[PDB]
Amino acid sequence: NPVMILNELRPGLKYDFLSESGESHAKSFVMSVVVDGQFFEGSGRNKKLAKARAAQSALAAIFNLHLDQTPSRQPIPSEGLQLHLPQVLADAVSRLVLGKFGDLTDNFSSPHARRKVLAGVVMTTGTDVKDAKVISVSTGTKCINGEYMSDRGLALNDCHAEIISRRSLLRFLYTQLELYLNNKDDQKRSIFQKSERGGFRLKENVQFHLYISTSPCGDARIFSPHEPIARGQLRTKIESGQGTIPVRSNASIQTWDGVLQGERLLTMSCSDKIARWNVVGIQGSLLSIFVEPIYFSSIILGSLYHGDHLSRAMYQRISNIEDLPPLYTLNKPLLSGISNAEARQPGKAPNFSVNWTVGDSAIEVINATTGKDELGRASRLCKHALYCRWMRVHGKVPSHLLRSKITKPNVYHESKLAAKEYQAAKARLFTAFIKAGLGAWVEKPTEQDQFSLT
Amino acid sequence: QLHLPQVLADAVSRLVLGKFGDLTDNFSSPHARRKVLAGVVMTTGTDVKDAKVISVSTGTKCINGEYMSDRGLALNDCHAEIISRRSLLRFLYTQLELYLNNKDDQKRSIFQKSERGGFRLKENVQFHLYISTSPCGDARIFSPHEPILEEPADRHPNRKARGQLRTKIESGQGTIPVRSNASIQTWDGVLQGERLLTMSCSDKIARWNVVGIQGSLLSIFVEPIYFSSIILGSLYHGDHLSRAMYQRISNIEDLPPLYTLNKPLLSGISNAEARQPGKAPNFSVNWTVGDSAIEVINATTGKDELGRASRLCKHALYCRWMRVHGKVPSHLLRSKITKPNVYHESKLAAKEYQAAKARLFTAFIKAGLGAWVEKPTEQDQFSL
RNA sequence: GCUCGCGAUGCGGAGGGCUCUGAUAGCUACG
RNA sequence: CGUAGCUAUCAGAGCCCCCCGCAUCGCGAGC
Ligand SMILES: O=P(O)(O)O[C@H]1[C@H](OP(=O)(O)O)[C@@H](OP(=O)(O)O)[C@H](OP(=O)(O)O)[C@@H](OP(=O)(O)O)[C@H]1OP(=O)(O)O
Ligand SMILES: O=P(O)(O)O[C@H]1[C@H](OP(=O)(O)O)[C@@H](OP(=O)(O)O)[C@H](OP(=O)(O)O)[C@@H](OP(=O)(O)O)[C@H]1OP(=O)(O)O
Ligand SMILES: [Zn+2]
Ligand SMILES: [Zn+2]
Repeated sequence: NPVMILNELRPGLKYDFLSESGESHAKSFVMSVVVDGQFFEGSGRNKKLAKARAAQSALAAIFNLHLDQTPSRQPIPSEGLQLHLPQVLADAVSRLVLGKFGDLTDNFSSPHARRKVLAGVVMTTGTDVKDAKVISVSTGTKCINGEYMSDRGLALNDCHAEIISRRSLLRFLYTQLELYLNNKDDQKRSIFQKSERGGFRLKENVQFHLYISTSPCGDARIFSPHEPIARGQLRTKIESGQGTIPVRSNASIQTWDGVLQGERLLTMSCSDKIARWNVVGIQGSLLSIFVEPIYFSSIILGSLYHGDHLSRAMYQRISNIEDLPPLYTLNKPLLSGISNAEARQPGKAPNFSVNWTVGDSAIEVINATTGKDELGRASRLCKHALYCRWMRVHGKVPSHLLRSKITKPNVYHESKLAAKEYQAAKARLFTAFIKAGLGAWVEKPTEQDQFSLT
Repeated sequence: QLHLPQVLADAVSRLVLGKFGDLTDNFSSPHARRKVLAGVVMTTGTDVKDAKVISVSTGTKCINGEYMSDRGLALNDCHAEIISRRSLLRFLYTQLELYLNNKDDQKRSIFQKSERGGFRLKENVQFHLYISTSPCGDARIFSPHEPILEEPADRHPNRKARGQLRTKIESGQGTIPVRSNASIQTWDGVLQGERLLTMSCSDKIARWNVVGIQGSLLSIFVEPIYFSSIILGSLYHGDHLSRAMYQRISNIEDLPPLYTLNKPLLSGISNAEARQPGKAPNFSVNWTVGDSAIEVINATTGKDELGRASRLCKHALYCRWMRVHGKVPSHLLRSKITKPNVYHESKLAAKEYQAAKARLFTAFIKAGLGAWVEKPTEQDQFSL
């Protein structure tokens, strides 16, 4: 018992409360300890849990790691063990994302800070870990409704936190390309190099890490957290409520007029989309025409971390993937929990999704049910807006520099199809899933990406 | 040693309370502390002397959503009357093993071979459910207080509210109607904070008044069993209880053979019980005839205080069922539907029970009372 | 007879904080 | 042999705080 051992180890220790926050089950107190001259702390929804984790941090830093809680143990990246000890990275990136969220909501006071799932992307450039940078912050645990889907690329289909965070990572990527391409002076400050095999690659040792307040829905979350001692089915988000249900191994594929007479919109679960990302990259098809594949190095969970189930959800379940195009791969990033994981607040989901990318001055708020911002407009994150960025980047890069031949681009879907190797990796991923007994990916009716900018 | 409805009601209440006392060291144990007491009493004839207490339980809480077990090791619902049914199930399994041991032991079993296939109760074996208060939901919600000759009947029998399916909600108070087009529960949704929903006891007892008290699995061995009486020790309201237990689903149709809409005797007792003072215990006790001692389960976790599975949990019941299954000759099964050994699938092998359950769900829907709210399917996807 | 909105008085499982009592456990102090 | 105290847990009676459909009455409107 942590404080008991800490006060039978250096028995004169006095604990300092700093700042209480929240209401009902969403409340947290911060507790601190001074022992052997080092300022420690933990977090917890009641005092005697925050103090317990503060004591655990003290004894970890001085003496030793406590109960080698066995599913609480982190897989490690195949390549890039560069940002030092996995727990120290995990705790750093969760703290960074929580701090940026605080800044973005009047120090957790704005009405938009009441959220169920927080998420974020954090960038490192160095083996040194003190030089991180929060790239994007998002919330949301909800999805557009059948009657609200856009044919003009003007509505966010998925507003779950992880997903919104990735779209903000795409906004950051377009900004970085435009930065490299606006001045020979600014090329030194872009995250991108000219690449030897063509187009752009990331400057060496630039890596991105993904934080989610909880485990992604679907497969990484199908376990009992109080008995950790197994069939990675593709699952789809149920419209209406939070949570997912497994893909039906035989049922008809969606079409645009069918989501308005008999059925709702079937969106893939966040586990599946992250697994997807671990093969095709986090940059999607359109960016791939300009840059070499980008993969996350870390998936840090602020709760419901379980090493086996997350391993399965994120890469192991599709180990059977074959013949990936060049530079694609089965990314096996670092997976970790955090120390003072947050608590389960049993309540109804918020209805808004918050997003912010580094560069912007303020968060943007989206009704996840209509995929529009709460006075009825298109998000900076939506299909149409990203495509607008992409068109502006295409206009500045010579026809030689492209990673794919695409000339005179008009329609979204066709510009996506121009990304031949990425579509190849997409097909390989789909087949891996089918052949593993895990169901077939549900794709949207291709009419909703059938739109020009005009 | 006679019959009269009020005589019977008082007799079963005395027996359950007395047996509870015997089990709790004359109510001096820390575990005697209870808000709600429930039990099952078995009769075999007209002599009140012949009544036998089968199970006793307490509890007023249900499992915390974070503690759901995907291996069937946790009790989901510790309201006393639900626990009392599960304890009776243990008894039913024991009685089948008694029948199967040998021809001499067979005489003592409450089961006999059935002419329709499988087994059925011997003539005049009856079970009676006792609850120290009105079951939550439809029977309880519109008057959660003791009745007085002065207060009228329900001044509003025709409100939409009357008869609706309702759920307990985790961290919520009261029970709630199912919403118009209420969306299905998911394992990952509950884990992330969607509040776990459980059907109210009023709704569960009505279900048992259609599909029987034995559950699906036992129905693979035995014909449907019904309560002959429901005895409340306090907060009796005749019109609400009668509506809740059956009258609300008098529109049910097309039940499979041997199923019926059972309308048991409903009664209060002559000397109504009192409110018990005290913060309500977070634990639940259970006992079945033949057990040496009570079992104490933390209702919020669904396991005992050392984290062990209850003798009443799904996994334990699946084990009892599997042992009997290996002993019953195929020609004696009531169903010959082969299904893979996963709790969910074995239940599906009880085809007629599933049909009766379907008629029940439909009765509620067509009556305007809402749709039954089931657990995430992942709950039952485990094997021994 | 209901249904909906607003108001009013009440009724019926969570989280958190401050006290009072009992039990265990570990560590001090003093005679 | 004691008393005193300090933490860590449990167990139990209090005081707040804060959440999360139903009853009774009134007003408006509708079926
Ligand atoms: O961030 P998400 O909400 O998960 O969006 C993705 C993304 O679409 P956009 O970038 O156009 O929004 C995928 O696009 P690419 O990765 O190919 O660039 C697209 O897949 P396809 O365009 O390859 O079909 C997929 O749609 P889906 O998998 O249903 O076809 C869609 O996810 P949602 O449709 O669920 O928003
Ligand atoms: O009396 P309870 O403790 O509430 O248990 C019942 C029982 O399940 P178990 O016997 O496995 O504990 C029902 O099973 P049947 O005997 O009726 O077949 C099951 O209904 P299903 O038939 O769908 O399994 C129902 O679960 P659900 O509420 O999802 O219908 C579940 O109730 P709880 O989940 O409330 O314990
Ligand atoms: Zn999700
Ligand atoms: Zn109940």
